[PDB]
Amino acid sequence: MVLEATVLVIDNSEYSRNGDFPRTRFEAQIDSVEFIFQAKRNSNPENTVGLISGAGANPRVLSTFTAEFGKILAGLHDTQIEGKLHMATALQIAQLTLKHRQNKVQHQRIVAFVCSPISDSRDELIRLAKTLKKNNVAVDIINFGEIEQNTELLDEFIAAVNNPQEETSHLLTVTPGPRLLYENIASSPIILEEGSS
Amino acid sequence: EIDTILSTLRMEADPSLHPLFEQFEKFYEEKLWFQLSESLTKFFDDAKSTPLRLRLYDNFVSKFYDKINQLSVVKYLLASLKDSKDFDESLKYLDDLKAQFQELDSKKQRNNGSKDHGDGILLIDSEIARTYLLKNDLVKARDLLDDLEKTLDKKDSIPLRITNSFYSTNSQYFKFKNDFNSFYYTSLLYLSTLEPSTSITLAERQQLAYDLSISALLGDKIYNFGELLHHPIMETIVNDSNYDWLFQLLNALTVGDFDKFDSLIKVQISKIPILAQHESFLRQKICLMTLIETVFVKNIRMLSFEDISKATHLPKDNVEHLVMRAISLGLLKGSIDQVNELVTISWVQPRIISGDQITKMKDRLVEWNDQVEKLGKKMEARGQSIWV
Amino acid sequence: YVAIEQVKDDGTSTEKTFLHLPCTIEAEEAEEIGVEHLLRDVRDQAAGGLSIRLTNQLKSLKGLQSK
Repeated sequence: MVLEATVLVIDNSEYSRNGDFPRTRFEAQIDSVEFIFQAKRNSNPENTVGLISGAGANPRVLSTFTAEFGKILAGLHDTQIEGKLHMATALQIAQLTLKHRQNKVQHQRIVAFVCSPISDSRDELIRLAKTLKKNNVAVDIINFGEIEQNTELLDEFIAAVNNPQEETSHLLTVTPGPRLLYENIASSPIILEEGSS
Repeated sequence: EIDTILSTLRMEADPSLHPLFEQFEKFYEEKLWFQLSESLTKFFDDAKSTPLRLRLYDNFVSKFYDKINQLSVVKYLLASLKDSKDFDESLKYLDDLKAQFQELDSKKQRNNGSKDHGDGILLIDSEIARTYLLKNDLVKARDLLDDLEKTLDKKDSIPLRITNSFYSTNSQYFKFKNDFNSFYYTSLLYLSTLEPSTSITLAERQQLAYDLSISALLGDKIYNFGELLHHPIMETIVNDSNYDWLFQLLNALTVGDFDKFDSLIKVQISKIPILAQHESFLRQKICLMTLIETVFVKNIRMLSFEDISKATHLPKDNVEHLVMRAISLGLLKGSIDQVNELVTISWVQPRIISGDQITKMKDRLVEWNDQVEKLGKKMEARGQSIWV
Repeated sequence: YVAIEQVKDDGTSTEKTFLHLPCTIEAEEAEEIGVEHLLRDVRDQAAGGLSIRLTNQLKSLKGLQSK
């Protein structure tokens, strides 16, 4: 997609191994990550992608901004599944990752895969949501881990973010039952999403 | 097939234990491998008491292992052979599991990309060692522990549960050989680092607490009472029947009163056959304790024998000999003069930390601090002009 | 400080901590000749003459007292 930098947050909580998507969900997500990266590159070469973790206590930068599927996949090929989501910590860090950029005209977008319910106070994430939006960071949730075993509390947060921004936040709902994770994401807006720009 | 096994388990189970069984069938089906592990975990912790475990574990361990964390697989097997009073059975199931992990890692390592499987290795070997100790094949056990120790040091860090299981096996071997000092020392390490698993119950504290207390009572050098209290084992429970008499021995030592100590021990000599035969040790221990303490609190580092005679409640003939032994052990060091009937110490073991003693420390360093102050100001004035 | 991993034995879990290692300065020969040449000061303590170590005696006391 034109002039856009999107950090993918991969979250490999302990609900990543759940075999709901064949063979396992973890391996389903590699296919998903390869899917998004090639599509956005071919469409626009100025699209760039970095890879960070949502898992572990403190996030890890595996990759910087790149138009290289090799660079992303090398870091992805070895990763832990016993880390755990800490969404609140992750949100503030993603912004910091985003300051360095191929060029500044590129937008600020996070796409985050979600494999587990929130692990943080609900009230805090609302406050963080509104800090992101001043600087025009919009956050698109591919949701499927929250609605496994908890109620959907994400809707509140997506509403809070949504303001005139470089891109808007989106709630795209993907059923956790078998359907193959990459396949839902190909049918969902990922490049049919839009902003207020 | 598996469903038939689940139905048998439910029929024998209590209505209250029905929902745990029903959760295994649905979650497996739903391919929620997170809940598949959670439901199971609850079951093994407490329903290990019941024979329910035999049919559910072995089948699930031999079938659907791959899905859940490996750690969770070996945790259930541990629970099953706890209550098992058969050693043929125990040895069989271990050798079998070990073979299964070996296969498993060929796929799993690449699939996740990262996922340890060395956790299960060590625990298996720790269990096998122990099996041999109870079978009283002590020699096999010895060399397996040694090997684990070497392996372990190559790793920088392991889980709490891994070092707690190493320690547990080692502590068992030591009380078997009746190496009392080494049993107790390794038992301390066990308590600190303890598994977050809640297999350890109040009854399991009590079992461990009788041995720990016995080892230290018969000692003449074990003075880790302050650490003992603070450790979970005695922290939560003191108000059982085992901890009525046994804890009073313990208190009696600490206050250094021999009159009380004498009273309790006579009754305990009929009741306890360990204390019946180790009478000599119990009295020696209390003597050395009051003596090492009395010199410590005093800033004076020599005290006559005759005052020590009062302090330990033993005649002066016996005190002179005891003090010769104090040097040998190296609990005290000094010199012995019988041209004034004095003991002049030059070295005293650090005593246990107590609010009272700290208070003495605070004074001492305040006092010294005033000398320093007085001197530096006087020293400034003299030769004011030359400090180039 | 060096990160070490050891059981803090008190009824507390494995603790990770930063244990003090004394450190000293050292200079490569190649740097050092140039360090000395840059410097030319009379020093708070050089272990020089009587008056210089004498200053250090006043300093050393006040050192201990704070300490």
